[PDB]
Amino acid sequence: MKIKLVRSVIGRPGNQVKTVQALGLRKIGDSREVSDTPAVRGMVKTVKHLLEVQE
Amino acid sequence: IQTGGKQYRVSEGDVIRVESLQGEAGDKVELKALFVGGEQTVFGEDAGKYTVQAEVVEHGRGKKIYIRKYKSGVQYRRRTGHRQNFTAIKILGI
Amino acid sequence: KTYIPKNDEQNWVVVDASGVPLGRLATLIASRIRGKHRPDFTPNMIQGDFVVVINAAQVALTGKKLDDKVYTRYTGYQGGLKTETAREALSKHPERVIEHAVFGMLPKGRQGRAMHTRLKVYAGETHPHSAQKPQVLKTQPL
Amino acid sequence: LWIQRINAGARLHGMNYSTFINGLKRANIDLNRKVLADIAAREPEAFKALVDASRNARQ
RNA sequence: AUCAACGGAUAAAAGUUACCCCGGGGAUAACAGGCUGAUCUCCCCCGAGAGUCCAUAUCGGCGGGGAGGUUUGGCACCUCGAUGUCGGCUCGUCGCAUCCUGGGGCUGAAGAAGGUCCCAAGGGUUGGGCUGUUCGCCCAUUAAAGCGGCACGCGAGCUG
RNA sequence: GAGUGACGAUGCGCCGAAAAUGAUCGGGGCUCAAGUGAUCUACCGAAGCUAUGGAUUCAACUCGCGAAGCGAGUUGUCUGGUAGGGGAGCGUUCAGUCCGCGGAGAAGCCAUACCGGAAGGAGUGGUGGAGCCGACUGAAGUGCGGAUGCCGGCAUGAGU
RNA sequence: GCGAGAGCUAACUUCCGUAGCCGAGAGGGAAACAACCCAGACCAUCAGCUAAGGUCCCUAAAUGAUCGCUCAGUGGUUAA
RNA sequence: AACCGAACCUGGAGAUAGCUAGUUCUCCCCGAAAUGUAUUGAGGUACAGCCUCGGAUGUUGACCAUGUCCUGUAGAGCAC
RNA sequence: UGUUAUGGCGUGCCUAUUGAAGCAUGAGCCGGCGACUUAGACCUGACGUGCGAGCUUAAGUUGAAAAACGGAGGCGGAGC
Ligand SMILES: [Mg+2]
Ligand SMILES: [Mg+2]
Ligand SMILES: [Mg+2]
Ligand SMILES: [Mg+2]
Ligand SMILES: [Mg+2]
Ligand SMILES: [Mg+2]
Ligand SMILES: [Mg+2]
Repeated sequence: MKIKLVRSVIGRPGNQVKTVQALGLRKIGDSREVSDTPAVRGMVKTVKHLLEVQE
Repeated sequence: IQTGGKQYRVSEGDVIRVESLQGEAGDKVELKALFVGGEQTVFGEDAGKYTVQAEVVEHGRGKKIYIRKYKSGVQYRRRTGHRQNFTAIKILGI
Repeated sequence: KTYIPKNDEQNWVVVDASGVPLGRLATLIASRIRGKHRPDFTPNMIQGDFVVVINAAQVALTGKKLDDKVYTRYTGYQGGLKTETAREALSKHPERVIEHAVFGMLPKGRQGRAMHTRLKVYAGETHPHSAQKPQVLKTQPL
Repeated sequence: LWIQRINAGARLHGMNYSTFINGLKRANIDLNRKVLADIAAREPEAFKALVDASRNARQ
């Protein structure tokens, strides 16, 4: 699953900032290839709105 | 420009970002994005058919600027020096 | 490195207000006066054309001429020094109706103020040829 | 200042900045962007060529 | 051990200051401004009923909806290394929710005299007796003797 | 001789809609939409992301060196900041040691476009007229814009 | 902002809970404007893409395209 | 003896001052708190919470998923 | 390098604060003066050196363009 940070963590709740950290994203634009497992899929759903998700 | 120029120029000695190839000669080739060197008005990739040659002239340091930063009533004052590293290149090219 | 200045070029232009809605005519003038297609294109100085206006009297106005469109000149210390004309009431000085729309759309600085000197308004048609001894290239609105 | 000198010339040939730059984007080949205003200011003949090229890649 | 002021200062303890003093506080009150608008001022909806009869010429029970910011407040935001405070006088200017004049509609408007509402801020809006008075009551007039804002307008302008 | 009427729903608009220095949606001006519902691209736009160069923090991976430990060296990574904590240094006086300098011109003063990542430090000229840089180590009465700060000189108010 | 009490389902009010920002946060936007929207500034560039916001003229960029609505300047003061 | 709710001068004396002011070169790294309990306490202070530096441990921390237990709010209901 | 015109941008400094261009505080200007120190055979921690299961001396004595002597005493060494 291709993930990219499109929105800033500033002004977003602690947990959502903590999730974006767990996904390995540090800057807006940071894109990475991601695992298709309940835990990794769950993190991505938890910051769904801050990310541009491919497939 | 954003390092690695272009355009029809008449063989001038312009200054750009550092080029690694030390001393004189070194020789550099540039893609070219537009030209009028022969009245032919050609642009983009069709300009890539052509390539400008330029010789490295001098490696240098820019004029001394001072980084001054200040925030009121928060006792914040910062003075730090700066000099921008460059490369002078004499254009020759096709 | 970007391109520098040339001034020895003052271009005169004739614009007709007839039936043109004020604001829409104003925009055109205000733009040619500052720099639209711009000669050297630089903002540091006055590059704009000179705009002569004809038939100032016949300028168009929508829902309100007699209504709402109110000029509001408010005089020296306000010992009730609050004077106000209607737009129909500018059957007095119509050459001002264009002027106040144009200056209104121009910068307000030292240079800006020197810009109104380039706007020459006249209420007639074939007769306003006063400030028309130099060139006078005619430009229609749209 | 550059953007200003651009749709000043783009409009001179019946175009505009929004439109002219979109064409030069569509004709990928054009990556000019920087010093596209010098062409507009100093070389009109050459600037037309770019307006013509943009009009094509768009329509 | 009502060490109950309950983590309990000494075994052992009240007042007063306009004769007051120092260190501070706009961390906190009085004035004024600010936010609010309960209270206050005004306007509007409805129509019980009053009006010989007829709700609406006038008046409007019980109830309802707003406006204003002139009252008493609420709150405590700049000002406590100082923003002088009532009333008079002097000098003005502004709002109109108009006291007089000006124009109108309705009238339970014959006329004359009016009532009420609409438009209207151009000018005008008296002199005294009582009280520090603002106010208010009174005398004598008047076209009328308006209501409110301007730090409850105005003390580097005067009074006190 | 042709459709005509009553309830309701809902979009946008109308009345209701009076405040004190001069008015206004920021203005100009806009319905010949520059208002407003729905849709669609395109461009502008930040210190955000990117390009190119360069420095720092930590970390692992090389090698200098009798060993840590610290140099350099790539690659990744970091670097908004008040109280505060930690690190590396600049500058002044005095001292000890070394190296020197000076009447063919010391310090101090004055000017300056040069250097260093900063505190800072040189070159040159001018003035001065007899003392004095640089380095290593030691020690402090060691760095000022504030304190209604202290001393002194000189301004403003004013040719009042 | 949300969840409550006090208050008049007043206050730029007070007092808890909770999330964010300011405090200690520069930069764009909101005319101006600690806080709201966007976004967290290592330094240099007369390069490029975007966000929130924008694209008549002041003022960067469509006086864009289609079907509609509103003629009151409504837009650019609230109610029965 | 030109300021008397207790004169003046010198000393104790650098009284005390939970208060006001002031606190001076540079760059680099991290970076708070205005909360809890107690207090003749309430603009003071103790301990904790939160910062930083050195050391030890060295994945125990963070987010997300699955499993499992706990709860009487929102809604709702009328059996008390 | 000095100066100048026009254009863009642009709310002195310090202090005190939730919040300062603030019509809150301070300051006429310049020069100089001017605020975290010193003591203690005191306690506790870092770093460094010397010896090391041991480590040190105090007063003093003797020399001194200079240091030697002096184990009285002090600390580790066993706790409850
Ligand atoms: Mg008050
Ligand atoms: Mg008073
Ligand atoms: Mg006065
Ligand atoms: Mg001073
Ligand atoms: Mg209501
Ligand atoms: Mg004292
Ligand atoms: Mg004070």
